[PDB]
Amino acid sequence: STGSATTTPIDSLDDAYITPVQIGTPAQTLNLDFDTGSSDLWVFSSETTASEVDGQTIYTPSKSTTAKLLSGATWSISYGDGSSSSGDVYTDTVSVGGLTVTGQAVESAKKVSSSFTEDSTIDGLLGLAFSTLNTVSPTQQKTFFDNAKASLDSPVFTADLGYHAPGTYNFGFIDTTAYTGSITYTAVSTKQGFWEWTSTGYAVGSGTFKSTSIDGIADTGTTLLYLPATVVSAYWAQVSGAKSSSSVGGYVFPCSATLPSFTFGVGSARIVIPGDYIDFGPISTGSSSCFGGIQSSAGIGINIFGDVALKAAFVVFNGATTPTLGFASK
Repeated sequence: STGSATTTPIDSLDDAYITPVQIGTPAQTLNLDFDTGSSDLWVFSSETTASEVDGQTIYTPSKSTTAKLLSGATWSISYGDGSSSSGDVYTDTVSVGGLTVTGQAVESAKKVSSSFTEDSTIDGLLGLAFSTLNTVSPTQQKTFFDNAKASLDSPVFTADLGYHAPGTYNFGFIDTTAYTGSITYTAVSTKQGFWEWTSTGYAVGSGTFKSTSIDGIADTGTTLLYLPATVVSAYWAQVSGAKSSSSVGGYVFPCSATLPSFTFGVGSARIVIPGDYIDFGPISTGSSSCFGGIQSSAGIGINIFGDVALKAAFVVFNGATTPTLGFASK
């Protein structure tokens, strides 16, 4: 089997991407944030505290003939941005882009934090990291990918995120029309439950490439590119008037600037992030200070190749017995 679904930016900045997902029988279509940095499929639901729902589409298990309570199971998750959610668990039929999994754990939110409530466009998350990170207790549950894997034509999914445009998540096949050149594969460590890999270095603009190992994660659920402070300082030093602002919470730059590209290494290959991808616009409406898309990881504990980086590539998440990541230009 295969599946193919379009993923759409939630706003003009590409702050996140939503992908329609069919849950239950008859189908209830929710727009979920596919997150390669977490491992829970959770949704706004008929159980979510009413004051914490503001425009989201909800899953109502009582209207699904295939929903079953997963008796005794709870979940609770906290993300890198300080957001959180928790609740109970149903199993149900879940389809993505024509690929169906029966018996998928659908984590129904009873509570969500303010950032989820305030984002009316995101009806929940679909985690695509390793199932060792799934938070369901007392019986950990599998991701949609892990449940689909044995049925897929190839044990892979691909992320093809757009810049200010829709893109695609594919499951079970590699669309050889979706990228240019060849795919460079690189080793993955699953030790922390992430798609964790080591970039071979970077360049700023037209500058020379610096060969240096940067361990980090491929995380579709993170907007920006978070890298070591040395790398980030080297980038922003090439933008007149850029500075790190403790009041704003990262590097800002004059909105009048033209940003340089940023290159990262994948083995001997190179992915170029155009400068425009690194512009996240005014810090507040009408400001002439703009927020940067490359930020320091120093206060995180891990480097994150978030959407800023991933949207410059066609990315293969290879879930074979020995997992690997692949990157191609496009």
